[PDB]
Amino acid sequence: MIEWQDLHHSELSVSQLYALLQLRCAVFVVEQNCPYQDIDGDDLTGDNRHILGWKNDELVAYARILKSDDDLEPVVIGRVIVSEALRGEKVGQQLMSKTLETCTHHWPDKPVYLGAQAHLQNFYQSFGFIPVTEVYEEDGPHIGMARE
Amino acid sequence: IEWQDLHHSELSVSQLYALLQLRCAVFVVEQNCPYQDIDGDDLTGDNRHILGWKNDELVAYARILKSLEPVVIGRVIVSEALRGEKVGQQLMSKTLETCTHHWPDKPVYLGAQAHLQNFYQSFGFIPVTEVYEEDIPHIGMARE
Repeated sequence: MIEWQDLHHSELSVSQLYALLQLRCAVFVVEQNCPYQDIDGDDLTGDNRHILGWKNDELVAYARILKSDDDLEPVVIGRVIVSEALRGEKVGQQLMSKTLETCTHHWPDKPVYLGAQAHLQNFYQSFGFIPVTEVYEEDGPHIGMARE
Repeated sequence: IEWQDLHHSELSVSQLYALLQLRCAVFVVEQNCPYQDIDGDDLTGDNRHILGWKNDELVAYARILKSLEPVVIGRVIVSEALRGEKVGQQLMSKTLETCTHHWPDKPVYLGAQAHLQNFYQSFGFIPVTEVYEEDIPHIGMARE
């Protein structure tokens, strides 16, 4: 019984912001062994939204949506997370479809781009994405994908 | 150089993003360490954050943790643009003045390394620990 929140960045409280960067750090920095700049600015600007999956005051799912650069290019999905205690069990499919329902609602008549791993390709292709890119590397494999 | 001294309840959404952003930019990308900087110590108890501002850009940072056990200093940062000229010595000057004000006659502990030993030692800190590696030579000093 995960509650979902589709937050424009202006609605984020201090504890809501803390929870999603801490979970982003825990997954993309710590567990994925990648010292990088996870906190890049793109979170509190423009019409950008965040989607949070909560399981009893625990943030167990997250994705952010970039609408930029206030230019022609598509909707960007990124930072897609399920917390490791809860994986292999339909929640990732729930996060994605609700995040596309957000892309669909807010900006219909705009496709959705998404940067991904190579090994995650068949899971995003089950949501309507197709590779728009050659396989390349950020840690030892990425493909660029887009929907509609 | 505007300085702020905020109990964690006074952090706005923008002040919270900025100090984590600089902390990630110093302790994880620059020092090449993939650790959990956002560690759950920032928004609890009487813990406070000391900020130094210059043109809508956080350039000096330190953190103060509470709880029967001593007051702790950590996360000490001078952004690279401003390093090497007096910004660090005076950050911990607010930061020890801040301890001395809320917790008067209460001993400051500072987790540090070693290379900068003489730096922190210039403010009253004393080795309490033996050197060990962490995430990287370390030592735990203390003041008063």
